This record gives sequence, structure tokens and C-alpha cells, in this order.
Amino acid sequence: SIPWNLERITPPRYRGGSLVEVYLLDTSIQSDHREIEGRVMVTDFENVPEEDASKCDSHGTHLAGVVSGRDAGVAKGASMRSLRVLNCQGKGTVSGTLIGLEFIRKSQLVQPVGPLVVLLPLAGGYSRVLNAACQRLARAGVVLVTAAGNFRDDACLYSPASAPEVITVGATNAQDQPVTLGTLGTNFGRCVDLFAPGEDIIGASSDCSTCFVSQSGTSQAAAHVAGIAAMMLSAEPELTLAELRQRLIHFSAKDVINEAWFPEDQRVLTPNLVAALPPSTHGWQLFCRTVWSAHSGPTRMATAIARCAPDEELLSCSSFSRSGKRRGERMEAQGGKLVCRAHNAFGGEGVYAIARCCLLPQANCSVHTAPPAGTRVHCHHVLTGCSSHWEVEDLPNQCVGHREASIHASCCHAPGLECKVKEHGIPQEQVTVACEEGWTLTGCSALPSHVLGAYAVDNTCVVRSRAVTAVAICCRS
Amino acid sequence: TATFHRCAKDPWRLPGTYVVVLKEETHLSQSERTARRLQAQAARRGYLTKILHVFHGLLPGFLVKMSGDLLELALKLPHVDYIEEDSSVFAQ
Amino acid sequence: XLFSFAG
Ligand SMILES: [Ca+2]
Repeated sequence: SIPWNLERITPPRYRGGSLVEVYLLDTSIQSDHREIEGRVMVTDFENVPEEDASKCDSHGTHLAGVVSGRDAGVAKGASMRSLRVLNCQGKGTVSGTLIGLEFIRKSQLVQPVGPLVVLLPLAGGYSRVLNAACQRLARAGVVLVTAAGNFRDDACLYSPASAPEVITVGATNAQDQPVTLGTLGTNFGRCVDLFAPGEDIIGASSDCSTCFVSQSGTSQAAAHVAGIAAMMLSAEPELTLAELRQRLIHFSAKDVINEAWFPEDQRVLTPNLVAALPPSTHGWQLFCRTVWSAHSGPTRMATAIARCAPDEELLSCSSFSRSGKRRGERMEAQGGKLVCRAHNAFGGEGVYAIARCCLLPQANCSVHTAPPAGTRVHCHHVLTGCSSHWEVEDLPNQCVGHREASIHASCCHAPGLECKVKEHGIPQEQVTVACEEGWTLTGCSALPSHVLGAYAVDNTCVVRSRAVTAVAICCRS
Repeated sequence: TATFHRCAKDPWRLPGTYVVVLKEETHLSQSERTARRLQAQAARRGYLTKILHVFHGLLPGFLVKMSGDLLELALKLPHVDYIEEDSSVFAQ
Repeated sequence: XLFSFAG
């Protein structure tokens, strides 16, 4: 009887959302449906384009039901407030959405409450202004959850999906595979933060006050995460956006998606995570996440930059190009904060910078660099990361690089933190080495035969080549 | 330095309405003055305009219904950061 | 691609 999706997000050990308010920007809703009655407030903010009643509130009623519905909702408690920015045909405007986001912020300023989650179950093309408005609202301290989009395409080409600081959610089905329906399906790529159930999701039907219907979409998926986030914020009202994101990632089911469903170049960029509620089991823990930059593009002096959130520390920095035409990467300071920068080679199509960004309070971190010598540098403190860059066209708390390369060590003073290094090598397109259960991968690199790059996937260090050796630095309290 | 942007998916564009985004610290009073100035400069050129909304609280700026002919003029207004043509969003 | 993938 438990809907498959609600079972899917239930942790392996288990026992909400009322201190939290969830805003919904959508079609009109049937607020008298028994799933949501008395739990959703209709603001009557409305900004929708002209067309070109049961059907009118179908989309919105279902999602309000996914988030907070008493029988089939994720966060059965939760309070919701609804804004109408989609018309009866489900169409809205960027300007209308902006006006809506502004309305939420004015409400907050006029009558402050607790943590806010804003669900944006909608998409248009890439919009500079819409992305900026989302970012600005995130920086004001509001959590935004958005749909990845339903076009079986790169989510970075859509808004608010591509919008920095917003949690972007793709949809997976009952077999934990990405939803695909012909030429349509879940979006994917590096702008997607995680996936959640978004096929065959039962919820409130606006046909009648007690009816139910199954719907599919990245909106349904985003609604699961809004519910999950609302529960997480009730339990821990002080979470920063970076902390909430690290928890959503940490508690997801990992490596459950068959990545063959995604286009080849998007596999590496797309996180293999299906959202789930935190367990009853939760003492301090080291949380890290992998942040891929935008591709640098092909200019000769091109650089890709991957950054961490203000409250995170950059513990390592790696890079990757599909061609292998790469000048490596370096950790460089910037506004008093370290970023991961990767360098394209002359004739390269471009490269990615790949940061490992971690929540490490009490950390004092620095970088130690040595110019081309092989080349070596050490933390003379724990080593959390090695990087290397070169300027040539071709070839023990210690990092070792190629003789023609500069080498950079990320060194932190973090008492109460233990780190070890685990190595693995073979004759090979991909070599792999994982931290032990309960350890957090902080750094991933290849021993210095021609590598495309290296990256952490959860707690597994992956090295890609064309005698290769993967090296993982793993830490815990 | 002010730039123009419109949706790359041509069918999703909504020409004739523009979001005028002003520089970050621009004050509401200035946003309003800038909108009126646009309306005046347009009117002297024979163009009707309508200010649909003035933005403040996240981004400063305004929403304006006008011919795209006026975009060169509008990009030269004081405080302008960029202008974006309105476009469609959809239930997912 | 609105309403369960235009389904
Ligand atoms: Ca994102």
C-alpha cells in the first residue's frame, strides 16, 4: 500500500516540516482537496499570460500533494503557500516568475518566519535574469528547489535549472533509472544536483476533493526534494544552503543509476544520486562533495574555475579533458578564498576544473607549491590534496609530480582529523580506488601512462587514461 | 557596457516586453526615475510605452512593454546593467 | 514536455 516513491526515499533505518514553510510557484491549486486542505494557503498572487477549471489546477494540486499531502505526501505535516505563475495551459513568463520570487521576499521581510523552501516546478530556456534572481534569493538565505527539466537534455541550458545556488532535481523511475519517454525525459548533466522519484507518482487529483492520479515529471521529482529539504530544515533549522546540500548528497542512494542512459559526455558530469530521507542514526562528520566547473572552452589561455560555497573549504582540485589535452590544475587564492583552476592546453577543446569542497569548521588550510624540478612538495598538519600544472605542451604528506610540472599540496591544520592514502594501479581506460566505509575522500589524483584526468565520485577516486595508478586521500574524525 | 539578451529557443521568446535590469546598488527611487526617463525619451520619438512593474527587493529594475526599436536607447539609460527580452516558462 | 511528458 505504501507508494513506491515514498518507500524509495525511506532510509534503511527509520522511526514533519512544520517550523518550515514551503512556497509553491505553479498553476492555481484546489486548496480544498483533502490531501492538502488546511495545510496550503493560497496567496492569490497571480501573474500569468493569457491563454492561447479542473484542468487549470491539476498540475499544482498534485505537487502540493507530493510535498505535503496527508496520505501520499513526503512531508505530511508541512505548511505551504502557493503563488500562481502558470496559466490554465501550464504556461508562465520569466517576468511573472520574477515578480513572484520578489513577492515571496517582500512577504518574508514584512512578516519573518523560519526557514523557507521555494519549489520551482517549471523551466524555460537559459535566462540570465531569472538565474540572477534565484541566486539573489538564495543569498538572502532561502532554499530553492527546481526541476531539472523534461527535455532529455543538459539542464545547464534551462532556467531556473541552471541557476547557481538552487537545488536542481532530475527524475528517476521505480527501477532507479532516469525517466525517458521517447525523445523526452529527465534532463541531466552537471547542473543537476540529484535525482528523485518522478515517474508514476501518486498524488492529489483536482478532479474531485478525494481523488488521486499518477503523474510523471522532473517537477514531481523536485517536489520530493522540497519535502525532504523541509524535513531536514525542521530537524536542523540552522543549516546553511551548503550544509543542506551536503546532507541531501550524503543521504542519497549512490551509484544506483545505470549511467548508460545518459549521453556519453554527460556521464561523468551527472551525479549518480537518488534522494532519500536521513536515517534515525543522525557526532561530527566530514562531508565533502565534488563540484565540476563549466567547460573552459577552447581558447589557448582558457581556464575553468570550480568554486566552493563560502562556508566550505576546498580540500583538493583535479581536472579532466575528454581529449587529454590538458595543462593540469592549481589551487589559487581569490577574494581570500581558494578556488580550483584548470588550464586548457594549446589545441585542446577545453578542460574541466573539479573541486572537492568540504564542510570543515576549525580548519586552517593553505597551499604549498613547488615549481618544476621528479617534483615534490610536502606539508611540513594533514595533506588533503595534490594538484599539478605544467606550462609545456607535452611531457608521507607528500605530493609528487612530473619533473616538468609544478606541484601543489593542500595542507590543513585540522586536529581531530585523521587521513590516510590508498593507492591502486593496473596495466587500462579507467582505474579506481575507494576509501574505506566511514572515510571521506578528500583528494583524488593519478601517480605520474597518459591520463585524461581524475575525479572523486562519492568516495571513489577515478583515474581516466588513454602502468596507471589511482591515489585517494581519505579522512575522518 | 550594458548588454541585451533574449531566449535562444526562438519559439519560447515573447518580444515586446523587456526586463530592464539595473546595477546592483541602484535604489528604488532611481529605478522609477529611469523608467520615466525611458518613457519620455521614447515618447519624444513617437513610441508608446507601458511600465508594467518596478522591481525592487531582489534585483532593481523594471518591466516595460515597448517596441524593440527602443533597445539601443534603453541600453544607454543611467544605471542599466543589462536588458532581457521576456520569454516563456512551463510546468514540468 | 508538460503533464507527465506530454503523455
Ligand atoms: Ca544547480
